[PDB]
Amino acid sequence: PAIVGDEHYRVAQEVIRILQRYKDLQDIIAILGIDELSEEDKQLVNRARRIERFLSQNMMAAEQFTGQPGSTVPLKETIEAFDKLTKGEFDHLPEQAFFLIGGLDDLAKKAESL
Amino acid sequence: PAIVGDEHYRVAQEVIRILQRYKDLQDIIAILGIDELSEEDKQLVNRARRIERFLSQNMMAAEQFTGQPGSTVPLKETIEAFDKLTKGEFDHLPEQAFFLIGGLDDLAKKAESL
Amino acid sequence: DLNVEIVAVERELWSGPATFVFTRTTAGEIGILPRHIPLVAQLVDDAMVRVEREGEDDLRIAVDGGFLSVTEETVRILVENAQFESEIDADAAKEDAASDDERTAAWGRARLRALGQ
Amino acid sequence: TGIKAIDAMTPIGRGQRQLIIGDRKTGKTAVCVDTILNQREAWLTGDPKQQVRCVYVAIGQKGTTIASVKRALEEGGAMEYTTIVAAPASDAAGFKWLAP
Amino acid sequence: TLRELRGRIRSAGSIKKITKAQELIATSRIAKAQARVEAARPYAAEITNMLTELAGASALDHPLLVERKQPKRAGVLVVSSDRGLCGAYNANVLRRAEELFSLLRDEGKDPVLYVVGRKALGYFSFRQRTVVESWTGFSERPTYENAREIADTLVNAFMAILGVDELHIVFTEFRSMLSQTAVARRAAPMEVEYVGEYSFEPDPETLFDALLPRYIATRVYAALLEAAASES
Amino acid sequence: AEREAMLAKTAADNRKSAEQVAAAQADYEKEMAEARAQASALRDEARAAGRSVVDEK
Amino acid sequence: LADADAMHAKALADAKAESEKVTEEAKQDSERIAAQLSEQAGSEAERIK
Amino acid sequence: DVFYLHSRLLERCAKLSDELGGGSMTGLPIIETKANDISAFIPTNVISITDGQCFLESDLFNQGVRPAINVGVSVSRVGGAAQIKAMKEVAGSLRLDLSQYRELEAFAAFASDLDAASKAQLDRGARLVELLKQPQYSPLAVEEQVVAIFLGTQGHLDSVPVEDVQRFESELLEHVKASHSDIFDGIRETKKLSEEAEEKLVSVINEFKKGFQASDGSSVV
Amino acid sequence: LVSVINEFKKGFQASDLEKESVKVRKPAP
Amino acid sequence: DGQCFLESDLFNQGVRPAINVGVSVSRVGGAAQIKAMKEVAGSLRLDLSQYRELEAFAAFASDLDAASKAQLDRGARLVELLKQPQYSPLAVEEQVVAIF
Ligand SMILES: Nc1ncnc2c1ncn2[C@@H]1O[C@H](COP(=O)(O)OP(=O)(O)OP(=O)(O)O)[C@@H](O)[C@H]1O
Ligand SMILES: [Mg+2]
Repeated sequence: PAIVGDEHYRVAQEVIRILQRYKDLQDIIAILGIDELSEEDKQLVNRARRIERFLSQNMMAAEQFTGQPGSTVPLKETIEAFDKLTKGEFDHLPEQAFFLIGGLDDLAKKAESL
Repeated sequence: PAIVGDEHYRVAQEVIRILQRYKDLQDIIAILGIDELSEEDKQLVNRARRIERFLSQNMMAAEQFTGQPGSTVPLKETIEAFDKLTKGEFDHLPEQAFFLIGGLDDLAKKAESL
Repeated sequence: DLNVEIVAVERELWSGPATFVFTRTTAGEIGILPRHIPLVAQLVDDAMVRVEREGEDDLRIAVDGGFLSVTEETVRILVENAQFESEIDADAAKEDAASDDERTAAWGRARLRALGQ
Repeated sequence: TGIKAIDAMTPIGRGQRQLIIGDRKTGKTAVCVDTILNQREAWLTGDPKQQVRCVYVAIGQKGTTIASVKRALEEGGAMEYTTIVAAPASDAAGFKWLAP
Repeated sequence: TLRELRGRIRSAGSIKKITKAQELIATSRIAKAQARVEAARPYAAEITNMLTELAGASALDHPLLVERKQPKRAGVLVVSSDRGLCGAYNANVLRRAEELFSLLRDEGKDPVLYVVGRKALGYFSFRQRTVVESWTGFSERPTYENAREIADTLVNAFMAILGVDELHIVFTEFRSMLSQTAVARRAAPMEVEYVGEYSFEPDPETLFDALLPRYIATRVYAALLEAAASES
Repeated sequence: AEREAMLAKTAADNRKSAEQVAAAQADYEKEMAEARAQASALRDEARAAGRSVVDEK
Repeated sequence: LADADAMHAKALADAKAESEKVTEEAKQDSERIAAQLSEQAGSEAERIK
Repeated sequence: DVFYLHSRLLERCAKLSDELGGGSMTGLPIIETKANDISAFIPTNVISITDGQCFLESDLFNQGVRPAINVGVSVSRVGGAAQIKAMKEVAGSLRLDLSQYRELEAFAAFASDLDAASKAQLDRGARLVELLKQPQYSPLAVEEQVVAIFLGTQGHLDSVPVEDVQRFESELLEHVKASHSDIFDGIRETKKLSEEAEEKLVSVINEFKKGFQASDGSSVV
Repeated sequence: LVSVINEFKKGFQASDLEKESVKVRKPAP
Repeated sequence: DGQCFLESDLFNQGVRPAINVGVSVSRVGGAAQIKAMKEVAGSLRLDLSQYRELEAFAAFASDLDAASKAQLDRGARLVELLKQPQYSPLAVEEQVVAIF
């Protein structure tokens, strides 16, 4: 927080906490199935899936293959998007809406497209 | 298989398989316990210990080591002895029955002695 | 109408609706219709239970030392080990009916009395 | 290479440097001889764009082991497109240095 | 020395894999045992209900409900696992059992041991305390047959042969996946609790006598299921 | 009694018709298993003979 | 009962038919394997001389 | 300059541009580790120089895995570009399946408590590992490898006992070579396993499975 | 020696809380 | 010609002189023993090595075969028999009787 903003550090630490729980629960998922988890865990898993898929991006270098332009999300928009995403404000969208999507408005438009 | 045979090769390779598995189970046995193993692994451990002890032999030039006279096990008798062992034909005999014993007849004599 | 709940000590076996339920309690044979007065009765050692419900065939249950509780709404049968007729091995029942052990013989007789034997 | 494991999971493309790394008596020479043998069906095609020519550099190997490799290639018919650069253990360190 | 360290690393990796597999299997078996407890609960509730009704129509003078004139002996049913790797579980039970003994010794009643589980059996075999009867092989997955056998033996000892004037059950209650506490319950003589505000065949007294053993069997079954869930 | 035996055969008949469906399948799978065991053993013997002729030549 | 007896007869006929389809496949196989092993024998004999 | 020695030696291996005739030289250096210490000097140098590694381990060799290639640690940086389309498509799932099998192998003891998908993965891997076994001096043409990994990955081996996979794969390939050589011809001539040929291959697999007698006497269908 | 050992072994001195309750649905005894 | 490997772990455990039975060996063996001690102690070293192996193996076994338990008891008694305080030599006849 001394160098990055305090909100930035809080959001990043929350994302790391979620994606670490999800990794701990991945053993349970891969062995005993998702149904073995509790309602809270399953929420956390469903949120972490979307968090880790939202960390993906339509990278500029992909413009040669997919044709669609690359995305440059400002840092502030990323912080706000992940603050919303960790709180569960977008957990109702399908997981496919987050793959290779460049930002937050782009995410809406891949949501309304889905 | 092209030189020593196809029954010799199978018996030798099964013995190697059993011994390698019992060298990977030895640490678990030493720390966790033999009961904690699977039924198949437990029975394999019994076979493996008997096979290790049966590979020992009272050699003729080592009667100053063990007192008892030497012995020669013909190749065919060895390969049948070990085929029987790997298939559990002798899983009921005690481990000591196989120790420093030269062949199937001597194995039976020592089993009756014990 | 009645809803018959045959519940064993380990698990619940049956909870469907029923119109009539018959069983041999220690005081004799008893039949229960809807709105029967609340009652508690010990089933006999070899007691069998017969359930009559809308449409389906009569259901015969071998009960091991159960208890029957007629309640305002449910007739609950609490059983140690309960077996439907479909789960009976008839030959096993016939063999066990002659067992020296009193409890095993009673359980075999209950299985037979369900089997229609 | 003719080995299901290598061809399915660690494929070798023409121009690659695929190290075979392992302890003694683990199947290294066996894998390489199988790879050399697998090229006979390509050799018989007669098309230079499919033929693979093999060179088996033996370094510090006992003479009888090189002879065994040669017999393995010959019985499988792989010697008509394979060259052995043999520097057995008896040769000075210079040959074992230059053989590759 | 490096060879020894490599061997130790291989050993520790194998043990890590085995213990991780055991952890996941134990999670699944916690689920199974807790589901069995839930399945067994409704019968316990209904038998308790009809027992309350019979008591409301009974004299409450059955031997299981009245304190012996001078209690000189007491039974203790220690419920324990039959296989290890459960951490403090057995100890937590066994320690509590001895605590109970210290109470029973202070009250002048010499405890008589009934043990369920191999680990407690060995525990007492090393401290040379004689177990009258022991049952094994069903702590991982108990059935009502075992519970009925245990309850029948305990009740026969209570009615009595030297017999006992009291009996307790020591077992590990599962309250939550985080908590597992060894507790000791006196299962006879039962104390009548008047909580405040039906027909019977042929009479409520005979039904009460036939049902109290069944209720004790059901409670021993619930205790064994609770112990299995706590063990997992 | 006629009614009696009717009831009899009737029931026995439905049960034994189910048992005969089961028996027909079982007979199928046993005969198929025997035939395929014969085929596999014949192929194995042919391969052994091929290994022998290769050894001879 | 008559339908089940007829189905059993049809199943036995179908078992006879797969025994045929086991002979047709197995004889053709055995012949082909014999052919390829004879070719292998000839090829190795030619290679050796 | 030992690293310079081996690099100068191995950097000769290359595929030349079409301006230089388009020839190629493929190296298969063999290096003998001691106590499987891949971190030794020469092994580290060659591992850095080479574009891929095949780690042959003695523990796998004794366990019956031959040619003992430790999948997972062994890599080929060239990747799918060095495979024909058929092999790429068939073997794409192979690496993931084997990784999952190696994760789950500790559970083979208590599979009664496994999820259906987890047990399916375990059984699939136990048969894939057998499928990758191979006798010495018995290389397989690319088409036969495609058919074998197709047996493995598509699940047609899920019914065969693990003890028999090796025989099955053999007795099937031979059969396809003898009576249905069209599949192999298509694969080797087109380099891809098309649907028209995939359906025929599956039909042949099911036709053959009836004729197979597992070692325990059971029937696979 | 065996006889001596056995006769010596003849004379060798080896150094070797809560409570279960029935809920009654009445207010007082 | 041999080795009497004294181990600190055995010394602390109360096994004095602390000979690690397994690693220790005497290649002259019975030829350096009077006939009596050769007969009584012919297999003693190998028996004790096997006992140590079994004891390490049976450290946490819940139950043991009858033969294994008898072997463990015999080995423990032999180990107690081979303990000896410092400056307490035994004549060879006393040794043969003890090992007998
Ligand atoms: N795929 C295989 N199946 C069965 N046996 C094999 C296989 N590969 C190798 N072997 C056997 O393993 C042993 C060692 O094989 P190989 O000759 O390849 O050794 P290496 O690992 O190259 O070692 P080195 O040259 O140092 O002796 C030989 O018996 C060989 O027959
Ligand atoms: Mg080599």
